[PDB]
Amino acid sequence: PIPVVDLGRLDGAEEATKLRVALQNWGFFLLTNHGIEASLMDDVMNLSREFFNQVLDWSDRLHLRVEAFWPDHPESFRDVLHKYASGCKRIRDDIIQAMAKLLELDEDYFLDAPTFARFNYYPPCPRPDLVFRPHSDGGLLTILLVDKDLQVQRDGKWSNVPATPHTLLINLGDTMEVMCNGIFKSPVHRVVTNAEKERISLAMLYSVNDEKDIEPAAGLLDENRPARYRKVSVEEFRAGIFGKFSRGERYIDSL
Amino acid sequence: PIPVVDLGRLDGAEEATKLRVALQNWGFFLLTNHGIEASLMDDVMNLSREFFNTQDQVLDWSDRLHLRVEDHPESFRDVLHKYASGCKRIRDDIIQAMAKLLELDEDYFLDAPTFARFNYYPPCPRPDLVRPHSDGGLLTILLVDLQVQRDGKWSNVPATPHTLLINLGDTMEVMCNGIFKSPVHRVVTNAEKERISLAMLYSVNDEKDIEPAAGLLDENRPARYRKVSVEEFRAGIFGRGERYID
Amino acid sequence: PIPVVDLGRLDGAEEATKLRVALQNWGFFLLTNHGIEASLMDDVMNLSREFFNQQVLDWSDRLHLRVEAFWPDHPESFRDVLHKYASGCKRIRDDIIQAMAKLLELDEDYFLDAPTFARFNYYPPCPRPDLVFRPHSDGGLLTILLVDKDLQVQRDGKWSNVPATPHTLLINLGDTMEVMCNGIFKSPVHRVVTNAEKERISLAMLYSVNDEKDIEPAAGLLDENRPARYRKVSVEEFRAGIFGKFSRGERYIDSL
Amino acid sequence: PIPVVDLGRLDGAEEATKLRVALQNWGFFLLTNHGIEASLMDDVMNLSREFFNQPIEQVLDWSDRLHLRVEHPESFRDVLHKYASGCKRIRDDIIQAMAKLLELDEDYFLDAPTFARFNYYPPCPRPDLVRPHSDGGLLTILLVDLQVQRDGKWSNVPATPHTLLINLGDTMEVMCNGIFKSPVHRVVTNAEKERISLAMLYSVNDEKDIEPAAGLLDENRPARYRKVSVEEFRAGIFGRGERYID
Repeated sequence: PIPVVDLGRLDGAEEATKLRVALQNWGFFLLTNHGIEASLMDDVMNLSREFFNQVLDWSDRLHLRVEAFWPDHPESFRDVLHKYASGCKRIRDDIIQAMAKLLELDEDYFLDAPTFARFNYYPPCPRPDLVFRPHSDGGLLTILLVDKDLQVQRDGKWSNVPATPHTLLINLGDTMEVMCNGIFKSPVHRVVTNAEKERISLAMLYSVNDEKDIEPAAGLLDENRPARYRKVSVEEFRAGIFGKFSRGERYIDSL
Repeated sequence: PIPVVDLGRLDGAEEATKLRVALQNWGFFLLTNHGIEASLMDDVMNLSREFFNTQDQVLDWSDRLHLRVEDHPESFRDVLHKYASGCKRIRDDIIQAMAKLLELDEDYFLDAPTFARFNYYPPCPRPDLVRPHSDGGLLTILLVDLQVQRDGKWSNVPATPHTLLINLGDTMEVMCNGIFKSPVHRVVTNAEKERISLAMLYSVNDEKDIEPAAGLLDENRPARYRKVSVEEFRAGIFGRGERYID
Repeated sequence: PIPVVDLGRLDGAEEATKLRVALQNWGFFLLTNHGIEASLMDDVMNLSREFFNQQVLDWSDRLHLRVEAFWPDHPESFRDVLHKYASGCKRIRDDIIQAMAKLLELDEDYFLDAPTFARFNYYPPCPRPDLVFRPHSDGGLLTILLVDKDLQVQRDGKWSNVPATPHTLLINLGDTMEVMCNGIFKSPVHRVVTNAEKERISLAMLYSVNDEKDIEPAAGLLDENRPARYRKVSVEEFRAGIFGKFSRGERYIDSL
Repeated sequence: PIPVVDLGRLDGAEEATKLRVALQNWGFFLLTNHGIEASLMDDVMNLSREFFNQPIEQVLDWSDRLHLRVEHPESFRDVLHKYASGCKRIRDDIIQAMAKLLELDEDYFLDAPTFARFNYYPPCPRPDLVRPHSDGGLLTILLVDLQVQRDGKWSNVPATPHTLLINLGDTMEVMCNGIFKSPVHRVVTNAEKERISLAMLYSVNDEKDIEPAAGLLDENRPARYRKVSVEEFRAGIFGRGERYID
């Protein structure tokens, strides 16, 4: 039973509650019928596997920041990349726009910040070994692409998310859960792949600026809807996500 | 305050207790005077950042390739493989040197692929710097042209030229029963400062059950750690958020 | 900083939000100007130290007992004085639950039950080099408390002391009430630490709840943008839960 | 699966090792053939439950507690002192007996008054039952007319008369290097069944600073626990709610 949203028919009524039911329960959904055209998606997927072409190979990672004329049909990798990103930005602003109205805050509430792109290419390569470490995107949102077929933690159990072609996974980042007042949830995920199978993924990451500090949202607290999160500065927030105190499954074992 | 060890003078008596003092307090040390020579290490580092030399308005902050292995050449599958099997030796000289501090026969271990992690970190600006964990799987040897989590502070590890720092993985800690313990680490770097890195990670194949080592648990040297199958140990190692503090 | 509510003047704009600011920050307040008469409070306290009096020295003794025709209109001697206070405390309680249900815009009648019981702890004087009883969070449904010595809460990891002042009643919310509320109001965590060589009599009314309509966050308080912070568990798996878990214990902190 | 130990045979290797088998795996045992005699135990149980002569002649009953420090009889200040000082003896025979399984001289001491908890849970009405924690002292010896958390399950401890149940406290565990463990326990009753209990608790005074035991930690048997002062140890012990399952 997996949440799907249609980018059209949002501003809808039902597809707009579908967003809500999706963001509260799972913190993620997969968005179909957006604006990006399948012609562009496959080329980003494929120009990517191309850009990366005993001793065998397990993965390739590049992550890099975005932020003449330009072809209505791009074809250079440095150019096809740009149409999709600025295709994703529009998809994004449609999203936070719908949210701000699910939460009954002005739509304009949400505002700019830098953008990042992470490419993970997981080639085939025959073998019987699995390796990678779950994490939760500590940012605003993340818009994710996959061709060559991904899992989230809910109720301690892990469950798989079927990535289906020409559709886009979109999940919420931690700081955005703070800001939503926990009304919407930032999920936990991990990637597990089998060695000898292809898995190209390209994920857009939207962080946020040195601005008015990560605290829960303005007109969303009153006398009877208290704040679930403390007010921390954009910077104590950043150091936080890279500072760990005590944990580890190895100590889970200690006795 | 950083232990430096010598691969020579090892066994010895002085460099042989440096390990204990290093591996018990903070899980790792920096090895000088290995078998590996600067021509080779420089050539792996320079043949490495090369695997990817041209894109602008998309600026770059990353670069990883992950690959399995198993005098001086200059094809890649070879500058690597001369380095790869040079590290294999350094691995086994401590695993020998270390079963030896444990008051057991040296050969107890000797048990399954090896992995290689490549990184390189170059951009153009200053940071929009936006993760800590512990290398959880039996010994890893690290090269660069990192910080450790002791007691609550994150004390950082100065890496010195052409030396190979080596830290223990969780699988090791469980087995020798915590006498030496696997540290926790993080990487924080500046945008506009390069750091090419090369790590060799040694895990183990589906053999043995991961349990602390038979010959060091007396009647009153009990086991502090349980036995898990190299199956659920795996599922443990891949299965809190700073948001939760609030 | 110390919250106090005036029981009269409650059901009035300001003293009614004084309750809210109190229940949100720390699980408790100090209620003054209740209906109970100072004559009766002192006799409970004193008829109580009495009931327990009737190298080897004494450090504490506790009594536990459940609540529920001619009866003394006014004075008594013990076991009748107890009843006037208890059924003086039930009224104080129902006045309080009533205001809470209106602070959160839910019908007042919602809270309606179903038993009640009382814990008596008497802490005599002694010699002095030792401290034993501790921490716990009142698991249940609000508690009404009496004291005449001088009690600690664990808000913000640090521990602060609560000044217990005479002819005043300390009152805190129970665990099942934070669940029942939507976490809007909080059930505090507390401890008692006393010095050997000091008197400390305390009597706490505890109001629990019956096996009835299941512990869930409160009905008309969830809408489309007020999700529920707590799961619905049976009145029974709730009871077993509070007496059975794993945790770390300060001895494990030391494990290193 | 309850280890039962004998005060007699508390050497001879046979009852001397069930003790060890009890204290490592579970943390407690039940002693038969002590020095304490049923004429006495019975009198402490009857002089105590009686400490409540006749109060009431609309308020039903839940329980009675007595908490007080200790150091021919048949006065209450005397059946206790004969009982109290019979327990001191059982304490030191065990403190001796487990100082030798630890391979050191017996003389731990560094001992630290004595405290006595009396709990009587008389009957009343049945309906409902709306403590889990660990005795964080040193040792506690229990008499009755509860449950232990072995792993995830809560398994019951059958107390049979007139034997004396005896468990380890946290500071004992810290002092060994955890070789013997401090268990966790709970009490569950139906209301309407008598349960008189008498427990003697052994703490230690503001002295020699709680750290694991000198002559048990060597080059390949490190200390698993840090040193805390009898002061900071105290504040820890009286300083996650099931509601948080949430």
